[PDB]
Amino acid sequence: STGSATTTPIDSLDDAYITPVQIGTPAQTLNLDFDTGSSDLWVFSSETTASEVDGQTIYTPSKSTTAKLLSGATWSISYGDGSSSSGDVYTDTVSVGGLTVTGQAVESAKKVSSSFTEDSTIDGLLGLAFSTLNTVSPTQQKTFFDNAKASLDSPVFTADLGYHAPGTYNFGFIDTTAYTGSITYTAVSTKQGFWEWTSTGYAVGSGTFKSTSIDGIADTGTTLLYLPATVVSAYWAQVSGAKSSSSVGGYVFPCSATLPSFTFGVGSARIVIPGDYIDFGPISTGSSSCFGGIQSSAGIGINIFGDVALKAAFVVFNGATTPTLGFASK
Ligand SMILES: CS(=O)(=O)c1ccc(CNC(=O)NC[C@H]2CCOC2)cc1
Repeated sequence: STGSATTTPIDSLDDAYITPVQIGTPAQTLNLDFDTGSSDLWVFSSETTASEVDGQTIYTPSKSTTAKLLSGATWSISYGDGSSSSGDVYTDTVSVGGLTVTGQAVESAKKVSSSFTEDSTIDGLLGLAFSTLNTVSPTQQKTFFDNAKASLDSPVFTADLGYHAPGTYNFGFIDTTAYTGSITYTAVSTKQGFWEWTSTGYAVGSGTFKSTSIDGIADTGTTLLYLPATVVSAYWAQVSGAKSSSSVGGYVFPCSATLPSFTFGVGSARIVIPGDYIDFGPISTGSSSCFGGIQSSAGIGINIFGDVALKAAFVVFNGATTPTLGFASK
């Protein structure tokens, strides 16, 4: 089997991407944030505290003839941005782009943090990291990819995120029309539950490539590119008037600037992030200070190849017995 679904930026800055997901019988279609940095499929629901729902589409398990309460199971997750959600668990039929999993754990939110409530466009998350991070207790549950894997033509999914445009998530096949050149594969560590890999280095604009190992995660659920402070300083030093602002919470730059590109290494290959991809617009409406798309990881504890980086590539999440990541230009 295979699946193919379009992923659409939630706003004009590509702050996140939503992909329609069919849940239950008859189908209830929710727009979920596909997150290769977490392992829970959770949704706004008929159980979510009413005051915490503000425009999201909800899953109502009582209206699904295939929904089953997973008795005694609860979940609770806290994300790197400080947001959180928790609730109980159903199993139900979940389809993405034509690919169907029966008995998928659908984590029904009873509580969500303010950032979730405040974002009307995201109806929940679909985690695509390794199932070892799944928060369901007392019986840990499998991701949608882990449940689908054995049925897929090839045990892979691919992320093809658009810059200011829709893109695609494919399951079970590699669309050889979707990228240029060849796919470079690189080793993955699953020891922290993430798609964790080591970049071979970077370049700023037309600058010379610096060969240096940068361990980090491929995380579709994080907007920006978070890298060591040395690398980030080298980038923003090339932008007149750029500075790190403690009050704003990262590097800002004059909105009048033309940003340089950023290149990262994948083995001997190179992925180039155009400068425009690094512009996240005014810090506040009407400001001439713009927020940068490359930020320090120093306060995180891990480097994160988020959407800014991943949207410059066609990315293969290879779930073979030994997982690997693939990157191609496009
Ligand atoms: C409420 S929301 O904006 O829809 C949302 C979606 C997904 C995550 C998962 N990503 C994440 O935690 N990234 C961590 C990085 C960003 C900061 O700290 C480092 C968090 C929040």
